[PDB]
Amino acid sequence: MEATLEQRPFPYLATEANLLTQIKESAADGLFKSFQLLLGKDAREGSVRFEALLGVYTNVVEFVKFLETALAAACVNTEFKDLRRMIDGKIQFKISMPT
Amino acid sequence: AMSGPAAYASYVVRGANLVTAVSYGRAMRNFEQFMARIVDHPNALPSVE
Amino acid sequence: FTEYAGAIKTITSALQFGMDALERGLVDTVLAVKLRHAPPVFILKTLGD
Amino acid sequence: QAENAARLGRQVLGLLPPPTHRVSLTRGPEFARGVRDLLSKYAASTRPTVGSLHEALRQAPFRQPTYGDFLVYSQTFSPQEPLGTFLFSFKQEDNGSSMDMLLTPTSLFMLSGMEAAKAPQTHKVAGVWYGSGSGLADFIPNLSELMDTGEFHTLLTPVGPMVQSVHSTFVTKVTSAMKGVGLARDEPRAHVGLTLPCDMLVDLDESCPMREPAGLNVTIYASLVYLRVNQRPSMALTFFQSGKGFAEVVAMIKDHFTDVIRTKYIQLRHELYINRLVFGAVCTLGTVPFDSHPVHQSLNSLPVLVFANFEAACGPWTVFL
Repeated sequence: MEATLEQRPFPYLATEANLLTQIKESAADGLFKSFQLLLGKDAREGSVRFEALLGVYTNVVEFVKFLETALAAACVNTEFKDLRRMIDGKIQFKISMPT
Repeated sequence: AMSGPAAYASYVVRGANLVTAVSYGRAMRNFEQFMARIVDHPNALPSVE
Repeated sequence: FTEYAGAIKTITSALQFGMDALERGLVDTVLAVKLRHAPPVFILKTLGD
Repeated sequence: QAENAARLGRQVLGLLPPPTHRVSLTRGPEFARGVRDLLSKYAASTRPTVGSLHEALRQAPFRQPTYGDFLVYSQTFSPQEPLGTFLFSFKQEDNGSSMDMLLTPTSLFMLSGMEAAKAPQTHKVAGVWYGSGSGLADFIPNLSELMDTGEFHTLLTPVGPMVQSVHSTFVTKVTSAMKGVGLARDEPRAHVGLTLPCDMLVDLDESCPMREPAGLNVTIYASLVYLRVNQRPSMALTFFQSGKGFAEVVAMIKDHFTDVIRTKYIQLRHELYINRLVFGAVCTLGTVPFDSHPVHQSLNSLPVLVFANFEAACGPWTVFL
């Protein structure tokens, strides 16, 4: 990005030394780049104008625990530390049937 | 019956916005709030409340 | 500082994303266990009597 | 002023190759505590944080490429480039103390002299970086005879992508990259990828699907084809992007260049010169990781692809036909 000129009404500062000598020649043959002439009927501070940010609006993901869903009433939850160690689980039922 | 505001909300640019508004050509809604997060609490996560 | 502390916010929000995409894994697979063992009404109803 | 020198105490002692793992036996089993990067399964918690895993991120693999430093005439290397082009080191004879000749693929299109319709995009762009084709032909007077007997694919050594180029009026310095990911100079903490013009690249894997397996690897191949146009010998350089392995693509490149084989070899029913039988060569420009999207760009227009995470690994030239 090349830095450009702009006519925005800066709070300019004054220097003790002058500038004005040999400027009229230097507009015709370029001593320096980035210059723009201004005649006295239009040499002023321009009306300041802008655009704006009005907000940065961002979603927040509220996490939903499995234990605090009401789905978990259909399950029995046990914290089991080392589950990679287990091979197989097994539950045994014994049903007696009277006559 | 209902209840609400009677007047419009206010948004005028103060001196902190006006330096950016003249020079940089941009302004920003509630510059004092952006200062509370970028330079004052840079590791505050964006919460809801 | 605000590049550093703006980088520690990104990596947590990438990693809070890590855990909370796995808590959805519970609610997926538990519901996926139920549907494997869920026959419809018209099959099971007359077996109920 | 020594605070500036205290910075070099930090950065140089922080950036070193890791030293050799050597522990005396009288210390005991302390050496097992000195092995951290081989540990690859870090523990997690209910709410993990950076402070729980700042040790986990600290071990990183050891990656440092080997650069190339070339001193080039400012006429051959065009003074403006997109900083990621591919290169070639042409070599004939050490005549000077240190002068080197470098060829971008836009420049090698100008020494070729093929028709405009083979590459309809780069011909306008490569015609404005250079003259009519005699600005570069003055340095190699044998471009008629290097095409006949077919020695041109033996004189190119593929180098890789650019990194940095400081330009002066007569002499242009070129900093190239080999072995992998070149570090970007101007932007800190960035990585220079390899950029090809969209016109020169020819994709190989393209299906409706109407299934192919995935992998970690896809290898860019360079190609260079000897041909004849207007009864004058000229070359043609194309690129390939495929992960099919070397046993397939040699059969696949033959199907791409079917017409070029046929239109040449109509001539040799009349004259059969054994020097003319050599046709083309294929090098290996290094691997690309899988599923990286090549992103289209636009320059001046000129559309230019880009490959993030490119690594270079040069290979031989093998003569396919």
